[PDB]
Amino acid sequence: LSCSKNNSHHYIFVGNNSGLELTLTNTSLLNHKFCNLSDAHKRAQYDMALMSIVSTFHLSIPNFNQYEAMSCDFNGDNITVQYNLSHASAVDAANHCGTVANGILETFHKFFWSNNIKDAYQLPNQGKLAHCYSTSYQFLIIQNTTWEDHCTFSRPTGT
Ligand SMILES: *[C@@H]1O[C@H](CO)[C@@H](O)[C@H](O)[C@H]1NC(C)=O
Ligand SMILES: *[C@@H]1O[C@H](CO)[C@@H](O)[C@H](O)[C@H]1NC(C)=O
Ligand SMILES: *[C@@H]1O[C@H](CO)[C@@H](O)[C@H](O)[C@H]1NC(C)=O
Ligand SMILES: *[C@@H]1O[C@H](CO)[C@@H](O)[C@H](O)[C@H]1NC(C)=O
Ligand SMILES: *[C@@H]1O[C@H](CO)[C@@H](O)[C@H](O)[C@H]1NC(C)=O
Repeated sequence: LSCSKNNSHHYIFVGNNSGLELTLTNTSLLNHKFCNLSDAHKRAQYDMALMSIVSTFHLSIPNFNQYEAMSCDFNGDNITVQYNLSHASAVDAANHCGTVANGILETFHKFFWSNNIKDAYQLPNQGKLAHCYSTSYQFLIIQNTTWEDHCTFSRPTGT
């Protein structure tokens, strides 16, 4: 379940009956390291998902040429994105500051959706103060799912 006491979670409405469930968790959903966006249609569903999060959360992601370890999978049109977060220490957070995952951590922290996030490091970048968040959560999961089902993980791939 996304809505478990050992998790932290939030739902974003994006469509008419669609949205994104965001879950900080220690349960891995995707146990492969790849994210196959060879399909231009899948590339488009991936970009739209990340775009909805950035715009809904008014994120400004600093450009540190950094990257969050990540995999994805599709169940029909439903996307699953998993980040394997490198945010355990203040220095890990700093080295993973310019990522969408960090901006999501920033948002969970800002709105008290988790007690397990710290603003661990700040640094000037292009005239703005970037904040880099540490968390003990190992994974951040993004799934396209409905409000009615947002508390239950969807199956990452079909059968
Ligand atoms: C998740 O795992 C990390 C790393 O082992 C641990 O420090 C943390 O307490 C765990 N969080 C929960 C909610 O179990
Ligand atoms: C979190 O709690 C749920 C429900 O008790 C359990 O199924 C799950 O295994 C727990 N998470 C981890 C990482 O053990
Ligand atoms: C994330 O961690 C899981 C479990 O440790 C692993 O199976 C998976 O390959 C990892 N994914 C990435 C993108 O590193
Ligand atoms: C979520 O899935 C529905 C179909 O299940 C799809 O129409 C919609 O575009 C998806 N949302 C995205 C990709 O943001
Ligand atoms: C995808 O998600 C939609 C709602 O988000 C759901 O109705 C559907 O059963 C899911 N799976 C597939 C294969 O479309």
